Formats: sequence, structure tokens, C-alpha cells
Amino acid sequence: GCNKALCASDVSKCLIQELCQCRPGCSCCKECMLCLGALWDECCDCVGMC
Amino acid sequence: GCNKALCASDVSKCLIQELCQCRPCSCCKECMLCLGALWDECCDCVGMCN
Amino acid sequence: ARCSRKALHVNFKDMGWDDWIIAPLEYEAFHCEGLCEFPLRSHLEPTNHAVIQTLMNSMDPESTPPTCCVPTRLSPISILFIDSANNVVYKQYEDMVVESCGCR
Amino acid sequence: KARCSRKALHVNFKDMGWDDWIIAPLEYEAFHCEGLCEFPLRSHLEPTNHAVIQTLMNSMDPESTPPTCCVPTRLSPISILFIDSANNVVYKQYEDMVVESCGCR
Ligand SMILES: [Ca+2]
Ligand SMILES: [Ca+2]
Ligand SMILES: [Ca+2]
Ligand SMILES: [Ca+2]
Repeated sequence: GCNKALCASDVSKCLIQELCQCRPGCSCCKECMLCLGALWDECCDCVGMC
Repeated sequence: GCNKALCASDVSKCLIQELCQCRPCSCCKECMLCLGALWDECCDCVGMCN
Repeated sequence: ARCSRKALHVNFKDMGWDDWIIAPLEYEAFHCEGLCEFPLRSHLEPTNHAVIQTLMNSMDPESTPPTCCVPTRLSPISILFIDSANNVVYKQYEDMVVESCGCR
Repeated sequence: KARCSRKALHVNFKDMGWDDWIIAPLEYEAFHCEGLCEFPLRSHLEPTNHAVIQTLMNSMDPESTPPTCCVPTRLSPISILFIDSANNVVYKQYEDMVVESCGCR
């Protein structure tokens, strides 16, 4: 479910912004989706936020 | 040079005791005490031969 | 398959250290091994440099090598040994056991 | 094959697809760490006790114990001007962007 070719850039962008790092066990669950934008669908699995 | 077979164990001993971790030279003489009879053969592994 | 902590038993006699360590005779040190590829899990607490290098490696592995799986937290053990002056010493040695692994 | 060493690593943000949010700089020198980790480690660099022991075990039997790995042991920041997720313009110091020393761990 994680298209590394499609997702690597924008997912890495969010990580170095310190987003998509809170665990869902959730705080940043939403600021992460904001950073991924249209690619939340295609890339949520890359961080398991779904 | 540094005979790895002859020196690895005794030099490692000295390192984890926090000796032989300076450079030319304060800790030079406690390192020599620790290597003991192996000083000639192994001083090059820690750059202390002077 | 990914960067994780694996077993590593240390036996002091096997390494030639029996002539100076009295106790313990052995301990579980662990070690860090496994792939560091995109995505680095945020439980690997990766540095910004590692995220960038990992992205570059993912885009052109021929030009940029991957980051590497290493210890990121370590804990100590106490050792009773004989020092170079023939004193007997009981000392906590730092950074002896791997508690967490991560790509760096 | 060299011992663990700091080596060139040029980062180009447009090449990485980050020109749509990073305004400046568009490139920088990040460096990377690569190379052999074997007995003897560079002892003046203060390797961890674990890495000393692991390196000794790997010298005892490289078929049984794997080597330590050359990684960044000190890093430094750069400042970046960029557009954040909410369309604010931000000038921020990003930590751990540039390798300053390498070491076997
Ligand atoms: Ca879409
Ligand atoms: Ca001699
Ligand atoms: Ca011995
Ligand atoms: Ca882009």
C-alpha cells in the first residue's frame, strides 16, 4: 500500500518537518494528512496512518 | 605496524578501560602500562609509538 | 528484515579476556542489523540527515548509499577485573548493551 | 576500500522534488559516512565500548560476528526558508543536516 516510487519525496518532506511521527496509540494524525495533501490516499500506508 | 591477530584483544582491553584514547601526550604512559609486553608490537594500533 | 536489535552473546574467554576479567564470564551485548530503506520508521528516531540520505538512496541507489543500522541507545554493565597495576576493580562500564537500534 | 571516513554528498532539493516548498537554499553539502570498520578503530575518536567489543569479536571471527558500521557521530544544522503545510513562510534552523564527524558504531 506504500508506493515508494510515488511517495518517497513528499513523505520525506513531512518527516523532516517533524510531522507524521506521533504514534496512533493520536495527535499529529491530522497535521500529517495536511502535509501529504492529495497523496494522503496513496501514501498513508507509508506511515501506517490508516 | 599493527599485527591484528597479536594485538586485537589486548588493545581492545585498553580501549574499553578508557585508556589509549588521546593523541600526541598525557595518557601516553598509562596506555603503555596497559599494553605491557605488547607495547612494541601494538603501539601503532593506537598511534602512541612516539 | 529491517533494522532491528538481534542477539549477540559475549564470552570473555572466547575473546582472550579471561586473564583480566574476573566476573561476569559472559553477557548479552546484542547488536544492530538490517535494512535501512525508505520509509525509515519514526521508531528508528532518524536524524534529518538520515531521512535525506534515505530519500536520495531511494531515488538513485547507484549514486547514494543507504544509511546504516546502529545502536542508538546503550546501557551499562558492572565488571570485576584486574587493571594494569594489578588492582582489583569493580566498575560500571558504560555503553555495553544495545537497548535500541536505528538508521543513521 | 577506505576506513570509515566523511565523504562528499551534494544535496539538490529540486532533484529530490522539494523545489515546490523550499525557497532557499536550493542545494547544500550534507556529506555522508562510509567505509571499513575493523580492528583497530580510530581510538582517539572515542568509539563506544559496545563498538570496541563488537569490533574485537568481528576480528576474532568475521564469519560469526558482523562489523560495526560507519555513521555520523556529530552533525550540524542549516537554515532553510520554506513554505509550510499551512502556506506560512518560515525561516527555520533544521538540526542534524550536515555530517561533521563519522565513526564506527
Ligand atoms: Ca490523489
Ligand atoms: Ca615485546
Ligand atoms: Ca589475554
Ligand atoms: Ca514536490
